[PDB]
Amino acid sequence: QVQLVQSGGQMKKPGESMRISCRASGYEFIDCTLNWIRLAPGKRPEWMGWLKPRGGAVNYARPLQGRVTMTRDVYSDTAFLELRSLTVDDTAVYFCTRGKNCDYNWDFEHWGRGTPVIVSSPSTKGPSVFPLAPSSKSTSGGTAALGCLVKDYFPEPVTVSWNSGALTSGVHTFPAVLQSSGLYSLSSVVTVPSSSLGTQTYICNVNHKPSNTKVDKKAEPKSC
Amino acid sequence: VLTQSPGTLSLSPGETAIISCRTSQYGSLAWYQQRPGQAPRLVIYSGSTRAAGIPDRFSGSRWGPDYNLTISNLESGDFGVYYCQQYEFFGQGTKVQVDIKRTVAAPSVFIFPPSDEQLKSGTASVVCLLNNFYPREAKVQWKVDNALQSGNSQESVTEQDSKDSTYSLSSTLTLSKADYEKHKVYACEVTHQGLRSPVTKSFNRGEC
Amino acid sequence: LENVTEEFNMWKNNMVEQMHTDIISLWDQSLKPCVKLTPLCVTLQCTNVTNAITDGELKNCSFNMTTELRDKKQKVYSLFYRLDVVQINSNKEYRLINCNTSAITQVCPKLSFEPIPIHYCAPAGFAILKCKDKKFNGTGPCPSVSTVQCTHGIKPVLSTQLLLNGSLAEEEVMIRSENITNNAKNILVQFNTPVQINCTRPNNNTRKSIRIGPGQAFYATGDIIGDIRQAHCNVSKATWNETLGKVVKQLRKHFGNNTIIRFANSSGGDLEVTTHSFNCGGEFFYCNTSGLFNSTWISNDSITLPCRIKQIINMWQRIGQAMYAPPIQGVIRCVSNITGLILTRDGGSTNSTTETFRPGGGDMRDNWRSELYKYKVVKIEPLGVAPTRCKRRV
Amino acid sequence: NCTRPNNNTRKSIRIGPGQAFYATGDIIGDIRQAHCNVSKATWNETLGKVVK
Amino acid sequence: ITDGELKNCSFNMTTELRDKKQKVYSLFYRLDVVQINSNK
Ligand SMILES: *[C@@H]1O[C@H](CO)[C@@H](O[C@@H]2O[C@H](CO)[C@@H](O[C@@H]3O[C@H](CO)[C@@H](O)[C@H](O[C@H]4O[C@H](CO)[C@@H](O)[C@H](O)[C@@H]4O)[C@@H]3O)[C@H](O)[C@H]2NC(C)=O)[C@H](O)[C@H]1NC(C)=O
Ligand SMILES: *[C@@H]1O[C@H](CO)[C@@H](O[C@@H]2O[C@H](CO)[C@@H](O[C@@H]3O[C@H](CO)[C@@H](O)[C@H](O)[C@@H]3O)[C@H](O)[C@H]2NC(C)=O)[C@H](O)[C@H]1NC(C)=O
Ligand SMILES: *[C@@H]1O[C@H](CO)[C@@H](O[C@@H]2O[C@H](CO)[C@@H](O[C@@H]3O[C@H](CO)[C@@H](O)[C@H](O)[C@@H]3O)[C@H](O)[C@H]2NC(C)=O)[C@H](O)[C@H]1NC(C)=O
Ligand SMILES: *[C@@H]1O[C@H](CO)[C@@H](O[C@@H]2O[C@H](CO)[C@@H](O[C@@H]3O[C@H](CO)[C@@H](O)[C@H](O)[C@@H]3O)[C@H](O)[C@H]2NC(C)=O)[C@H](O)[C@H]1NC(C)=O
Ligand SMILES: *[C@@H]1O[C@H](CO)[C@@H](O[C@@H]2O[C@H](CO)[C@@H](O[C@@H]3O[C@H](CO)[C@@H](O)[C@H](O)[C@@H]3O)[C@H](O)[C@H]2NC(C)=O)[C@H](O)[C@H]1NC(C)=O
Ligand SMILES: *[C@@H]1O[C@H](CO)[C@@H](O[C@@H]2O[C@H](CO)[C@@H](O[C@@H]3O[C@H](CO)[C@@H](O)[C@H](O)[C@@H]3O)[C@H](O)[C@H]2NC(C)=O)[C@H](O)[C@H]1NC(C)=O
Ligand SMILES: *[C@@H]1O[C@H](CO)[C@@H](O[C@@H]2O[C@H](CO)[C@@H](O)[C@H](O)[C@H]2NC(C)=O)[C@H](O)[C@H]1NC(C)=O
Ligand SMILES: *[C@@H]1O[C@H](CO)[C@@H](O[C@@H]2O[C@H](CO)[C@@H](O)[C@H](O)[C@H]2NC(C)=O)[C@H](O)[C@H]1NC(C)=O
Ligand SMILES: *[C@@H]1O[C@H](CO)[C@@H](O[C@@H]2O[C@H](CO)[C@@H](O)[C@H](O)[C@H]2NC(C)=O)[C@H](O)[C@H]1NC(C)=O
Ligand SMILES: *[C@@H]1O[C@H](CO)[C@@H](O[C@@H]2O[C@H](CO)[C@@H](O)[C@H](O)[C@H]2NC(C)=O)[C@H](O)[C@H]1NC(C)=O
Ligand SMILES: *[C@@H]1O[C@H](CO)[C@@H](O[C@@H]2O[C@H](CO)[C@@H](O)[C@H](O)[C@H]2NC(C)=O)[C@H](O)[C@H]1NC(C)=O
Ligand SMILES: *[C@@H]1O[C@H](CO)[C@@H](O[C@@H]2O[C@H](CO)[C@@H](O)[C@H](O)[C@H]2NC(C)=O)[C@H](O)[C@H]1NC(C)=O
Ligand SMILES: *[C@@H]1O[C@H](CO)[C@@H](O[C@@H]2O[C@H](CO)[C@@H](O)[C@H](O)[C@H]2NC(C)=O)[C@H](O)[C@H]1NC(C)=O
Ligand SMILES: *[C@@H]1O[C@H](CO)[C@@H](O[C@@H]2O[C@H](CO)[C@@H](O)[C@H](O)[C@H]2NC(C)=O)[C@H](O)[C@H]1NC(C)=O
Ligand SMILES: *[C@@H]1O[C@H](CO)[C@@H](O[C@@H]2O[C@H](CO)[C@@H](O)[C@H](O)[C@H]2NC(C)=O)[C@H](O)[C@H]1NC(C)=O
Ligand SMILES: *[C@@H]1O[C@H](CO)[C@@H](O)[C@H](O)[C@H]1NC(C)=O
Ligand SMILES: *[C@@H]1O[C@H](CO)[C@@H](O)[C@H](O)[C@H]1NC(C)=O
Ligand SMILES: *[C@@H]1O[C@H](CO)[C@@H](O)[C@H](O)[C@H]1NC(C)=O
Ligand SMILES: *[C@@H]1O[C@H](CO)[C@@H](O)[C@H](O)[C@H]1NC(C)=O
Ligand SMILES: *[C@@H]1O[C@H](CO)[C@@H](O)[C@H](O)[C@H]1NC(C)=O
Ligand SMILES: *[C@@H]1O[C@H](CO)[C@@H](O)[C@H](O)[C@H]1NC(C)=O
Repeated sequence: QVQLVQSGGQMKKPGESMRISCRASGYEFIDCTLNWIRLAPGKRPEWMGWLKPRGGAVNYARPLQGRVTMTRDVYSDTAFLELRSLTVDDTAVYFCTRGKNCDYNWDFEHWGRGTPVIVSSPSTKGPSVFPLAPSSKSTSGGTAALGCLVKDYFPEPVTVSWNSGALTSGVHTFPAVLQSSGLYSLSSVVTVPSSSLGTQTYICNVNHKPSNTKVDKKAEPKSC
Repeated sequence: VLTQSPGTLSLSPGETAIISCRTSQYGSLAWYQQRPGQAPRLVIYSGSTRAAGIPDRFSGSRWGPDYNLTISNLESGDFGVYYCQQYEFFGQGTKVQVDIKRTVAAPSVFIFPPSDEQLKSGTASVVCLLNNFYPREAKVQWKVDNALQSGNSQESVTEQDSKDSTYSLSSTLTLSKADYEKHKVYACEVTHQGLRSPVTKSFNRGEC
Repeated sequence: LENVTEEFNMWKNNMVEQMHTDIISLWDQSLKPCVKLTPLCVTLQCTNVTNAITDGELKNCSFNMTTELRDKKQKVYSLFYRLDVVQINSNKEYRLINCNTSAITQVCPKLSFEPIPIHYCAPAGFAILKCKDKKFNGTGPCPSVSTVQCTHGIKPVLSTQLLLNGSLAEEEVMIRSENITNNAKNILVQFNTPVQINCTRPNNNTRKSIRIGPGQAFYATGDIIGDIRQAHCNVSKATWNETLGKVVKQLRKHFGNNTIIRFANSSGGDLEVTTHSFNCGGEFFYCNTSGLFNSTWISNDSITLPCRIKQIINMWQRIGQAMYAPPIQGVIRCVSNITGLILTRDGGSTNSTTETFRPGGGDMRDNWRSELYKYKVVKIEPLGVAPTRCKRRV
Repeated sequence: NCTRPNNNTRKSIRIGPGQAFYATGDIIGDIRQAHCNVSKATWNETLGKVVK
Repeated sequence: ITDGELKNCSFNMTTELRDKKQKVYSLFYRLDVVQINSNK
């Protein structure tokens, strides 16, 4: 039964080698082409290269040369892949597939389970909490965006609450907008009614636990 | 090279879903199913040939560079991410998003300035709360001085919040404080199915 | 055959694959009666050869073997190339290569290997067609068909990355591939003019022998009578540099215009697929050709190609098989000419500014598909009816 | 129905260059004998037919 | 063991080099083992 059993986790740190492996089974290893795909989340998937058994003849993509390397052990039916000089953008799952027959390459019948390699860098990128103020003092029938933006925080995650969990419903926690700097910025707004704006100083309680800190700021109405 | 559209398929169950590529060069096409969090599987191949173990509600078309995927009678095991391969190049992925049926909604444009805590530091951040939306399929128009000056922002939405079964859209700005005086005029114009015109509401920043 | 138009396809032709079957059968059914070398494996203490050497790629080993009586040790020695010797872990204890995987068989040193040309002939009730015309990218129609009994001269020469002693093209360089947009396919170029190459080696080696059991003999290398220099292989920089111009010109035609074409060496694999392997006189070479392909193309000087020699080989890229090549006395001087290239293209990013081609390999079924693209085997059917104005009277 | 609770292991020993001998490794579990079950009703009323 | 019908033997065999002893072991059924004539 054609089953491709991968091997490993894992987490890494930058600038180190890494090594994964595909123990193929259920077919003649010495006769069919293998393939390698880099399913990174939220982005366009990417093929990396082949490895023909029986010769060991390889091919690689062009945005990977000088770093990627493929090889096999024909006596243990085990392909291998390595990559030097991993950056933090090399977080994904690495799949190792095979086509259906052994005549056409790109027909990815069989897939393997996935080897999610995650590179983490030491980078502070601490608290930058920007609460959002309701200018409406008390507008009867109006609802304000009592929210809070975080600027250039890293790494994941980051949360937000208000006055130790006073505002729990209506918290439209918008997804984090990845800015052009490579740093994500969280946005979050809360539907708060009219008279509740000036009733208590609702403190934007953004937890910055990946930096082991937190900054709590209020979003009182302005004066202009 | 490979372009997929639309990026979001907000559909109800029991319906039909249409996803379309458009290639340039000559070569076979296939569609894969990223069933969310598992190893994907090949749904269609050779342009329009089903794979083994794949139900008959899936077929391809058409002439020239254009291609489709049909998903008749959308069920639970079909909500996922859909990829379109040509030999080695993939497409960016379309998402078939589940939607429960609701009556059309009443809009509201709520735009509020940043606080005096970190406005003065040399930054700025203005949002546009857009409550009570239906459907998901909509366009945001952050108009500044009656001109689209969004830039690096993103139409980042939440889910259909099942306490009201409504959406909440947004649009932001990443401007600095040093040229913030250029953008004192704010407007959001968002249309829907229950709207003849995009909703708008002028809010001055000389009233605080 | 005037007015006859057939259609050929050189990639679905089955003359190539059944020849490949029959070639590898001949190398196996011939070596049944060729001794063996099961007792060759030993701890085999070894040093460096101390001769006048311009260069540690040749070693002076020593080992115990069995004499005529099968109860007395006999301490013998011979030379081994660097690639035949493996370190296990004072002085250094080495192991023979491919002991833990396979069994080693010495090819009998009375059997010639010289590629004598082959003529394939069809039996009765069949016929062989032949497409004499030109401008044939292996498929499509053929206006000039004939009928022959036997295919022309085919010479089984097991080379890689560069076709030697092939058949030249007609007028231009003919480039043929199954599909040019498909990267998992090889490209076959065919020259309309040869480029000559000269491989030598200053060896002048000696031959020894060791009786290994009653009636068995193992032929080893004796000593070196002369000096030591490496092997090499020369190609001229004028017939070569104005051959890739012709290949660039036909490659430029498929991909378009304003395509920068780069050539670059092999990117990885087994020794068999990243080097060129000859067979001159009964020796197996492995020459570095990364200087024929290092070039970019927009809009008495020669090239020395270094070479390595190995004696325990595995011709067919199989599992558990090896053979020991016996040495030959004298200096080898072999002249050949190159008629073709096997290329492959790197996939990857969408920049229509540069394409990069590397030497391809990994398959013996491309040396032959270059030669059997002219023929197609048909089957005769003698019966047939038609209406006429003729009546059998009873 | 013949069973056996074996759950044995497989080892190997290289015995000469390119030869392999497959042996039994160890026992991962307990040891019980094999057996084979037949029903006493379909059997005891089959020999009645043969006797007849 | 709920039952001496399975034995744990041990023996010398030749390794990759044909000049070094290698002491190995495996299991054998009772029927594969014959007594010739301390330990056995
Ligand atoms: C195709 O051509 C490329 C060149 O464009 C070629 O890549 C080069 O390969 C060589 C080896 O073949 C590499 O050379 C090594 O370089 C390192 C420096 O990083 C040296 O330290 C190495 O020394 C080794 O050998 C010494 C003895 O000579 C030992 O004492 C030492 O400990 C090392 O083992 C070695 O010279 C080189 O890095 C690459 N790259 C470049 C840019 O040169 C490639 O090999 C060619 N393809 C094939 C199939 O040959
Ligand atoms: C490599 O293989 C592919 C796979 O077959 C070949 O693609 C096929 O190419 C032919 C010729 O261009 C296409 O046929 C034509 O399609 C157009 C569509 O508008 C039509 O107008 C023509 O009448 C004809 O039908 C065919 O569609 C195409 N196959 C696919 C799946 O797209 C390709 O040609 C091969 N390359 C080479 C160099 O042989
Ligand atoms: C590789 O090393 C081996 C052994 O170390 C060399 O073989 C030995 O070569 C020496 C040469 O100094 C021989 O010594 C001389 O031999 C003659 C005849 O045997 C004798 O009359 C002299 O008195 C002197 O001993 C030696 O016999 C020979 N053999 C052995 C078993 O030691 C070998 O020459 C080296 N390889 C090369 C290429 O030189
Ligand atoms: C490509 O074709 C040429 C033509 O046959 C091959 O050249 C021939 O190679 C053989 C190799 O054994 C030469 O034979 C040797 O000749 C010398 C002196 O003539 C003799 O001392 C040896 O005993 C041996 O017979 C032969 O001379 C040579 N040239 C000819 C026939 O004109 C070449 O080897 C082919 N390339 C490959 C890779 O096979
Ligand atoms: C096949 O031939 C190629 C082409 O010559 C070989 O590449 C060359 O290999 C040498 C030694 O491995 C390299 O020389 C070294 O270069 C460094 C550069 O700083 C220098 O510091 C050293 O002192 C030494 O000279 C050379 O750079 C390299 N690349 C070229 C010429 O582009 C290749 O190694 C050969 N392949 C095999 C498998 O033998
Ligand atoms: C049958 O008997 C043989 C030999 O009497 C057993 O093999 C030996 O089993 C023992 C278990 O106590 C091993 O001892 C331990 O081994 C590990 C790794 O070798 C070591 O770290 C410990 O300190 C301890 O020595 C011993 O190695 C092993 N092999 C030999 C050659 O003695 C075998 O287990 C018996 N059969 C069964 C089914 O248990
Ligand atoms: C070749 O055979 C000789 C003779 O058997 C080996 O010499 C023995 O080497 C071992 C190694 O420690 C010694 O313990 C013995 O005492 C030696 N015996 C004699 C009679 O000298 C020798 O090791 C073998 N191999 C090589 C490479 O020389
Ligand atoms: C046969 O022996 C060779 C001795 O070199 C083995 O090659 C080494 O094996 C180890 C263990 O897998 C690797 O870490 C090394 O990279 C190998 N090469 C070298 C040069 O040391 C070879 O693997 C053995 N064959 C088998 C089937 O195990
Ligand atoms: C290769 O080495 C052999 C020796 O093994 C050389 O043979 C000699 O040849 C010359 C004539 O060229 C004779 O006069 C000698 O008597 C020969 N020696 C022996 C021992 O027979 C042979 O010439 C060498 N070939 C070269 C130099 O290429
Ligand atoms: C192979 O090509 C080289 C490149 O020039 C030739 O080179 C030199 O030739 C002279 C004359 O014999 C020698 O003195 C040099 O030692 C040679 N150098 C090298 C690096 O070989 C060489 O003669 C050519 N030889 C053959 C047989 O083709
Ligand atoms: C390859 O070998 C051929 C055959 O020797 C060489 O061609 C001869 O080269 C010499 C130069 O010394 C000329 O005098 C001859 O006229 C050439 N032709 C013949 C038929 O002998 C050729 O030069 C070699 N190529 C190299 C060294 O790259
Ligand atoms: C392969 O191409 C490279 C790039 O041009 C060559 O590298 C240069 O070679 C010349 C002469 O060989 C040297 O003077 C330069 O110094 C080299 N460049 C650098 C950066 O050092 C290389 O020689 C080519 N190799 C072959 C065999 O053609
Ligand atoms: C027979 O023994 C093997 C061990 O050699 C058992 O394999 C284990 O199977 C379980 C699942 O049933 C896995 O979780 C273990 O990781 C396996 N162990 C190893 C070492 O692979 C096998 O299950 C046994 N079969 C039985 C009990 O009938
Ligand atoms: C084989 O037949 C025997 C006879 O009854 C069955 O016996 C017992 O089954 C229970 C339930 O598992 C066990 O606890 C006992 O240990 C069994 N005793 C014996 C002697 O086997 C037994 O289950 C049957 N098994 C099969 C596989 O047919
Ligand atoms: C022989 O094996 C068959 C197959 O398991 C047994 O038949 C089953 O026995 C179980 C009793 O646990 C029943 O529940 C099933 O209905 C039987 N049929 C099938 C198709 O599973 C049979 O009992 C065994 N005979 C013995 C133990 O003597
Ligand atoms: C002998 O060769 C080995 C490897 O070939 C090398 O490490 C050593 O330095 C050499 N010794 C001498 C004396 O040449
Ligand atoms: C190689 O060819 C190109 C194009 O003909 C030429 O410009 C270049 O000078 C040539 N180099 C040599 C060494 O002949
Ligand atoms: C490509 O260049 C050649 C130069 O001879 C020219 O004849 C041909 O028309 C060009 N083709 C295109 C499509 O530009
Ligand atoms: C090619 O090589 C052969 C043998 O070396 C030689 O006879 C022939 O003249 C060469 N040139 C050709 C066929 O153009
Ligand atoms: C076996 O068969 C005989 C005849 O049918 C019956 O008398 C006897 O009791 C049976 N025994 C069992 C154990 O069923
Ligand atoms: C070992 O087995 C033998 C025969 O199988 C038996 O005679 C002996 O008593 C057993 N000894 C032990 C300790 O089990």
